[PDB]
Amino acid sequence: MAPTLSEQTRQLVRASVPALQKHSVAISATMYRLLFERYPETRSLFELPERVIHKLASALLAYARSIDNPSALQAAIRRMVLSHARAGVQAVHYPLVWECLRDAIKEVLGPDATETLLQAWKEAYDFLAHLLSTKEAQVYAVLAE
Amino acid sequence: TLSEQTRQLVRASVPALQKHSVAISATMYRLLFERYPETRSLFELPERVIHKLASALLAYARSIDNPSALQAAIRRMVLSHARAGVQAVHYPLVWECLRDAIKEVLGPDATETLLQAWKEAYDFLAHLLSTKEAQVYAVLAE
Ligand code: HEM
Ligand code: HEM
Ligand SMILES: [Cu+2]
Ligand SMILES: [Cu+2]
Repeated sequence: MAPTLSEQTRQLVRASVPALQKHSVAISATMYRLLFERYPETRSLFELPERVIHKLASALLAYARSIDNPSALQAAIRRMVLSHARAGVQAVHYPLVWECLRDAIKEVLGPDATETLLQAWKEAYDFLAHLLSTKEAQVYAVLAE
Repeated sequence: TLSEQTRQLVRASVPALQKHSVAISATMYRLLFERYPETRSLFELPERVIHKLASALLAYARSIDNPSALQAAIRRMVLSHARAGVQAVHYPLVWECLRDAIKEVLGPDATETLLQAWKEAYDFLAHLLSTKEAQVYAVLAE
């Protein structure tokens, strides 16, 4: 549960909320298409890919709106954990989805996807990823026995 | 564990479930909708879940003699229940609706010894599900 959210990360993530209000669906859909074509093993995980795309778009927006208080997203984090565990999402998938999410941001935001903004979102992603993946491992261990 | 008599009756129910499980599951959802409106919050995709429960009833009866072939399906049920917020106190409510759906779909075949066998079979599965959901709930608190 180690990683953290620096002051600069929070400021830049907070500032992208206007772009996410307009483009989070484009970012989420583009992210999933890059994942579909770069890592075909993962397509077996998505029962309803269209529905998940709009859920992730909302989560990105909500997460950016609450980057100063991540604990206010406890219920939504719970949903993500149990959805992932239901589908068999694994710890090693998280680098792949970041790779596709980085390039989704680079594509949709065009010039506004500066390297500082991408580094802020990488840290915000790594925080959320480390929290989701560790709680999922715990849930897996409980259902094994 | 389940008595020999209720396992013979669950086995005898497989023909009814291969033809009517959808009707039983749909009627059971429609009854739950009208009798306990607080639960409608829990269902995001009611149509899809009706068909998933129908297939789970059929699979449960078809392997009533070793519920371990349902290990993957039980996992899915447990994680979907946790994700939706299903509680131990909900299981009596869905039994009353499943019993009345069996009564309605099986008609005269839904005698009281058949319904008693399904009460025992449901209670076994509900116990297995709800205890695993409590363990999952406890870890989400950490
Ligand atoms: C920080 C990283 C991630 C975030 C923020 C995120 C976000 C979400 C959200 C909000 C949902 C919908 C949950 C719901 O409300 O039902 C979801 C579901 C899903 N995600 Fe992700 N996710 C992440 C990582 C991943 C990874 C690494 C994979 C690997 C393939 C993945 C694949 C899936 C699948 C298959 C589902 C649907 C599972 C189900 O509904 O049963 N996600 N995710
Ligand atoms: C022995 C009892 C039960 C059985 C056999 C059963 C069966 C199932 C199955 C097969 C699913 C879908 C699994 C999947 O998503 O792949 C499901 C989900 C669900 N069940 Fe039940 N269930 C039981 C008890 C209950 C109870 C008591 C409630 C209380 C309202 C309930 C409400 C729900 C809801 C809301 C979902 C959807 C969860 C989601 O989609 O995230 N279930 N159940
Ligand atoms: Cu769409
Ligand atoms: Cu139907």
